[PDB]
Amino acid sequence: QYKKIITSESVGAGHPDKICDQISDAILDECLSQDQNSRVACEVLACNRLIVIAGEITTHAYVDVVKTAWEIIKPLGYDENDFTIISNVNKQSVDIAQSVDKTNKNLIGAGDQGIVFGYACDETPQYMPLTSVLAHELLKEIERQRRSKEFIKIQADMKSQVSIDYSNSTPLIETMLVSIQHDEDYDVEYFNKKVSAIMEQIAKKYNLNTNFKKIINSSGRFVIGGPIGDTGLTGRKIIVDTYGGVGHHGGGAFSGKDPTKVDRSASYFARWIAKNVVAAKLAKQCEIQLAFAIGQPQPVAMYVNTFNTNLIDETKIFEAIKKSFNFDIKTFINDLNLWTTKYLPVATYGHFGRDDLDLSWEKLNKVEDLIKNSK
Amino acid sequence: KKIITSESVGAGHPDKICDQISDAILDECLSQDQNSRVACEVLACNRLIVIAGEITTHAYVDVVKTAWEIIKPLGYDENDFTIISNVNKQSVDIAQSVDKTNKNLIGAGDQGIVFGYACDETPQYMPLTSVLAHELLKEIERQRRSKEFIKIQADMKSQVSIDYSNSTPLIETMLVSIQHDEDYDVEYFNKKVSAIMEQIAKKYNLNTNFKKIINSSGRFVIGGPIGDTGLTGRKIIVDTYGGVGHHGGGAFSGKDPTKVDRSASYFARWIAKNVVAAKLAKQCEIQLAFAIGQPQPVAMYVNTFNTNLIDETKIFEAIKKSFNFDIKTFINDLNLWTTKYLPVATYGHFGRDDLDLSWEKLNKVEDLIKNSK
Amino acid sequence: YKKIITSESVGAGHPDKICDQISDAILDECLSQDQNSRVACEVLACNRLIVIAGEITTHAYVDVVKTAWEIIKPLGYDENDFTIISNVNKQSVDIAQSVDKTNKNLIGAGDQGIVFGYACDETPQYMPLTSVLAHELLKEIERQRRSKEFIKIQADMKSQVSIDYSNSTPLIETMLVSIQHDEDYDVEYFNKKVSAIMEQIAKKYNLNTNFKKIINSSGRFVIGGPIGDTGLTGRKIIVDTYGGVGHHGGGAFSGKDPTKVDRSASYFARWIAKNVVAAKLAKQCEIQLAFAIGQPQPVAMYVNTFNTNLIDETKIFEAIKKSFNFDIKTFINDLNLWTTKYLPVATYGHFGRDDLDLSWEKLNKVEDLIKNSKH
Ligand SMILES: C[S@@+](CC[C@H](N)C(=O)[O-])C[C@H]1O[C@@H](n2cnc3c(N)ncnc32)[C@H](O)[C@@H]1O
Ligand SMILES: C[S@@+](CC[C@H](N)C(=O)[O-])C[C@H]1O[C@@H](n2cnc3c(N)ncnc32)[C@H](O)[C@@H]1O
Ligand SMILES: C[S@@+](CC[C@H](N)C(=O)[O-])C[C@H]1O[C@@H](n2cnc3c(N)ncnc32)[C@H](O)[C@@H]1O
Ligand SMILES: C[S@@+](CC[C@H](N)C(=O)[O-])C[C@H]1O[C@@H](n2cnc3c(N)ncnc32)[C@H](O)[C@@H]1O
Ligand SMILES: C[S@@+](CC[C@H](N)C(=O)[O-])C[C@H]1O[C@@H](n2cnc3c(N)ncnc32)[C@H](O)[C@@H]1O
Ligand SMILES: C[S@@+](CC[C@H](N)C(=O)[O-])C[C@H]1O[C@@H](n2cnc3c(N)ncnc32)[C@H](O)[C@@H]1O
Ligand SMILES: [Cl-]
Ligand SMILES: [Cl-]
Ligand SMILES: [Cl-]
Repeated sequence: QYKKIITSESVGAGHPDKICDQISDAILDECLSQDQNSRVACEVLACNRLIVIAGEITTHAYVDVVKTAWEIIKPLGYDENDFTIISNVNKQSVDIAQSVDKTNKNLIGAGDQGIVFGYACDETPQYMPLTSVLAHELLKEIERQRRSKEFIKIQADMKSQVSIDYSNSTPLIETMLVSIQHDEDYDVEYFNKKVSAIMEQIAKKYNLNTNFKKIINSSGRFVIGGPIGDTGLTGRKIIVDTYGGVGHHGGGAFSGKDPTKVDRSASYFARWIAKNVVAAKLAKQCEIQLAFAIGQPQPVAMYVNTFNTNLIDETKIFEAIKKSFNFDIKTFINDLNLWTTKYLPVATYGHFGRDDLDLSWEKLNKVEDLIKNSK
Repeated sequence: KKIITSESVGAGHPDKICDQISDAILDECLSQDQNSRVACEVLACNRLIVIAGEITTHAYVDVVKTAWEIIKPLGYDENDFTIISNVNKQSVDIAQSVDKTNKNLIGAGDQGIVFGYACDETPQYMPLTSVLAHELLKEIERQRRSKEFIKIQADMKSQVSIDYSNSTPLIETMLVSIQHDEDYDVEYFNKKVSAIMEQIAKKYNLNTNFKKIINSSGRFVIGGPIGDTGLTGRKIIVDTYGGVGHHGGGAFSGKDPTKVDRSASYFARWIAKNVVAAKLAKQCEIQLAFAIGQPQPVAMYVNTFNTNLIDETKIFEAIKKSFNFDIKTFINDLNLWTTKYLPVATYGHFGRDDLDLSWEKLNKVEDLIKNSK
Repeated sequence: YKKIITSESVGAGHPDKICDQISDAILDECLSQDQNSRVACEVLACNRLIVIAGEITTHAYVDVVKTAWEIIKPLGYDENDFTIISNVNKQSVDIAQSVDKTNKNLIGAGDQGIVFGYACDETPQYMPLTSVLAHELLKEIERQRRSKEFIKIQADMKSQVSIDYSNSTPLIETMLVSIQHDEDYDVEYFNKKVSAIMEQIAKKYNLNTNFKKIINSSGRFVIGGPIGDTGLTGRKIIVDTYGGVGHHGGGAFSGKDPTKVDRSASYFARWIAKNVVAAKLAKQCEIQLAFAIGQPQPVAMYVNTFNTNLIDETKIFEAIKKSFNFDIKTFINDLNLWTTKYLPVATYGHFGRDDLDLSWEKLNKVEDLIKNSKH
C-alpha cells in the first residue's frame, strides 16, 4: 500500500547482543566507581557456551569480570556452569593515551575520529520517535511480567518491532510485532492473549488506536534462545540503542566505553542539544551531527538539521546553540557528569528518552538559554 | 659407581606455576566450604592460562585474582596472560559413589594406586638426592626475592647426582639451570651458583669437591610459559620421591581430600615415615590400591627392600594395628580438610622440615613399636 | 602376608588419553611433512573445550581441528561438541641453539632429566603381568564396542589388576573394570559381558579364573569423557610405562619429537633393559639415565638387576656400554624415531606391545650383549 510506514525495533535483556552490552557497561561501571580516570573500551562476545571479555583497559581499579558477568546472566536464568569465560583485557595503547591526555593544556583530546548524531522530536513526552518508544515499552512490560510471574512459561530472549503510519498528521499504529522465547510446554492460546493485551495496554497508554495488525511469534517456535541460538557481541544494537532508524547514525557503539570515547560522550551531548532545541519550541525535530579528530579537544564539524520544522530562522537556532553550549570535550563531559553516571541502566531499552531514569543528557536545563540566545 | 639422580624445579617453572594456581584455587574453596569437591587443572602456554576442572562448592573463588597472586611475585603482570575460566561441576555419578548414604563413610573418589616412601638418609626421612635438589632451588629463589642474587628470573631447574658406592654418600654432580637477564654478568652468576651449591653441601656435611654444571644450555633468557608449556600434575616425581620411590601416576595439586590420589598418598607417606622412624626398616614403601566408591583400600603391599630390621610380617601386622584404613577416618586423622596445600605445590609434598605437615608427624612411632611385639 | 601388586590401564575415551592421542596425532602429521620438526604439543580437554598448545617449529602445516576430530569422532563426539583453541607457539630459540649443535653430527639433549627403562621375564612382552592384563582387558572391551559384540557402552573406561605374587606361580587376586554405559543399559547383560572378558583374558595367560571381580563399583557411569573429568596430555605416565613396578623420572612422552630425551631416551633405555633380560643376563633389569640440556650423551647411568643377575653386575654394565651407542643423535637414528608413528602408542602403553612393531622392542642386541659379557 502507498503509505509512510516507519518501523523501529527493540530487544530484551536476554537477547545475546544485549547481554554483551550489559556485561560491557557493568564492567565499565565497576571501573569508574573505583577510578574516575580509568580508560575503558570493553567488548564482549557471547556464543553458545563461551563469553569472551576483551578490549583495552588502563585503570587502578580491579573488576571481577566473572562475578560481573554472573550478575547479568543469573537474572536471565543462567547459572555458574553455563559458560566458559575468557578474560583478555589488554591495556590502552600509549599512543592513543598521549593524544587524549593533553596534560600540558588542561584539555581532553577526542579518543578517536568519528561522526555522531543527536536527535529529538516532539512525538512523545520522551522527545523520541514513537516507533522506538512503543517497541521498548512492549519489551519492558513483558520482562517486568516475566520477573513478577504475571506472564509465565517465557524466557528472557525477546524482540519487538513497531510500525507506525505517519501518512497523515496523527500517527496510527500499523503493526506491533513481538517474538518471545517460550518454554516447551507453553500454552500458545494463553501466550497470544497475554501478548495481545500487553500490546493494547501500551497503545492505550499513548492514546493510540488498538486495531493494528499483531504479529506474535511468527517463527512458530522459539524454545532455543540466548547465546545458544545466536551469537551476541557488544555494539551490534546501535540503532535500538539510539533512535530506531528515524535518526541517522555515525556507526559508533556506546557500551563499555569511558567518556573520553566521543562516540559515547558526544552522542549524549548531541542528544542533550537536540532535545533542548525541540523542548524550547525552536523546531519539531532536530538532528545534530558532530565530527571529531583524534587528539583534538573540539569537534572539527557540526551540522544542525531541523527537517523544515524550524519555527524561527535556522541561522538563529545555530547561533543560539553556539551561545548556549560549550563544545570543549572535557567541559561537556563534566557538564553531563559522565564520570559519575551509571551506564548499566542504559545498556537495555535505549540510551535516550528514558522517563524511567534520570540521565544528565535528558535534562531540559538549556531551554531558557536557547530561548534567550535565539532573539 | 652407584650414581642415583633426582631433580627439582622452581616456583617460576611453568608446570609448577600450574600446580600453584591449582592448589591456590583449592585452598580458597576449602577456606569457604570444607565439603567442597574440587579437581582444578591448569594449563599455561605462551600468553594463555586455562583454569579448568570440576568443582562443586558453596564457595566462590576469583580465579583471575588467584592466578595473579601466583604470577605477580614471579615478575608477570595483569596484561601478560589471557585467562580462561572453564569450571564445570563434579559429575553427579561420581558424587553419589563418594558421598555415601551411610553418612559415616566416604567412598574413594577414583580407582588407583598410590605409593608412600621413606628412608633414613636425611632428617626429613627422604632421599638425599631430592632433598639437595630442592634446597638448591629454595636458596636461589630466596636470594632472588631478597636481591642477594641479582639479574635472575624465577624459572629454574636443578638435578643432583649422588654416589652411593660406599657407606658414606658422596655428591657426584650438582646441576642448576636458572633463567637470567640478557645483561647478566656470567662470571658473577657462576660464582653465586657455585657458592650456593657449596653452602648446601656443607649444610648436609657432605663433600664440596663435586662436579658443577651451571647453565649447560649456555643461554636461558626466554623462560616460563613463553619458553615451555606448563600443566598441572606434570611434575609428579619432583612432587614425591625423585625417582627413588615408585609412583602410581596420580597428581596431587588442585584435588580435595576425597581424591585418594592425594589423601592416600599422604597417608601412605605418614605410614612409611613412621615405620622408618620406629627403626623397623631403613627404607619402606607402601602401595595402596583403591576402587571408586569403596571406603577402604582393596590392596596393600609393604616393601622394605631387604632393609627390614625385624620380620616383614611383623611390620605388616604392626601397620594394620596402628593405622585406620577407612578413608573418611584417615582424612580426618590428617586434618586434610583444613590443611593449606599451596605450600606443598613447590619443592615437594614430603619431608618438608620447613613446614608443619600432618603426614610428616612422627606420632605413630610408639604405636608401631608396641604393635610390632 | 599375601604379596599383592596392582597396575592400571585406561581406554581410548578416557579424557587424559584423548589428549595424549591428539598430541601424538599432531606430532605424526608434523613429522610426515618435515622430519626436522621440533614439536612439544600439549592438549587439555574439559567439559566442552579442547586446547591445543605447546611449542612447534616446523615447515609443516597441521590442521589441528581436523586432527582433533579424527581422534574424537570414533569415540562418538561430533563437530559441535567442543570449542577448539589453537595456541601454537614456536620453540624457544635459546633451547634450539643448545640442541642443534653447530657440529651437525650432534644433537644436544632437549632438557635435563632422568628416565628409566625396565624389563622383566614375567610375560612374552617382557613386562609386568599386572600391566599386560590391565591393558588387554580394555583392548578387548574397546574391540567389542567397535564390532558391536558389546552393546550399550561408551569409550571412557579404566581397569586395574591385582596379582598375588606370594607363590612361584602368580595368581590373579582381583580384576576391576569401570566402563561408561548408556542410560538404558541392562546391568545383568553388562556384568556377564565384563565377567566373560575378564575370564577370557585370564585364560589367554593360563591363569586362574576364580578371582575377585569389581565391575562398575561406582554403581553408575553415564557421564564420562571430558564432561566427567578433565584430561591433559602426560597425566597417565605410569599407565604409559610399567604400571608402578618400574621407576619413573616424571617425563611424559606424547606430543614430543625425538630430540626430547624424555621420550627418546626412555625408549632407548627400554630397548637396553629388554635385551638384557632376553639375553638371560638377569630376570629383571632397570636402567636409569640422566641428562643435561645441550649435552649429547647422558651425564649418569645406573643399572639395577634386583639381585636377579645371572653373571656379575660389573660385566652386565660393561656389556651394555660395549653393545649400545649412547650418543643421542645416534640412538635416535638407530631406533628410527624420526619415521616411527606415535599415535599407536598413545593408548595401551608404549612398551611390550606385541600388537605393534616398535624399534625399541626388538631383540636385536641379544647377540651383542652375550658376546660382550664374556670377556
Ligand atoms: C588490575 S589493574 C589495577 C591494579 C592495581 N590496583 C593498580 O592500581 O595498579 C592494572 C591493569 O590490569 C589490567 N587488567 C587485566 N584484567 C583486569 C581487570 N579484570 N580489572 C582491571 N584491570 C585489568 C588493566 O590493563 C589494568 O590497567
Ligand atoms: C533469529 S536470530 C539470528 C540468525 C541466527 N544467528 C541464525 O544462525 O540464523 C537473531 C535473534 O532472533 C531471536 N531468535 C532466536 N531464535 C528465534 C526463533 N526461533 N524465533 C524467533 N526469534 C528467534 C533472538 O533474539 C536472536 O538473538
Ligand atoms: C559459585 S558456587 C557457590 C554459589 C552459592 N554461594 C551457593 O552456595 O550455591 C556454585 C557453583 O559455581 C560453579 N563455579 C563456576 N565457576 C566457579 C568459581 N569461580 N568458583 C566457585 N564455583 C564456581 C561450581 O560448579 C559451583 O558448585
Ligand atoms: C627445556 S624446556 C622443555 C622443551 C620445550 N618445550 C621445547 O619446545 O623444546 C623445559 C624446562 O627447561 C627449562 N628451560 C627453558 N628454556 C631453557 C634454556 N634455554 N636452558 C635451560 N633450561 C631451559 C624451563 O624450566 C622449562 O620448563
Ligand atoms: C605454518 S608453519 C610452516 C609455514 C611454511 N610452510 C614454512 O615452511 O615456513 C610455520 C610456523 O607456524 C607455526 N604454526 C602455527 N600454527 C601452526 C599449525 N597449525 N601447524 C604448523 N605450524 C603452525 C609454527 O610455529 C611453525 O614454525
Ligand atoms: C573418577 S574421575 C576423576 C575425579 C573427578 N575429576 C572428579 O571431579 O571427582 C577419573 C576417571 O574415572 C572414570 N570415571 C568418570 N566418571 C565415573 C563414574 N561415574 N564411575 C566410575 N568411573 C568414572 C573416567 O575414566 C574419569 O577419567
Ligand atoms: Cl538480532
Ligand atoms: Cl620440564
Ligand atoms: Cl584418571
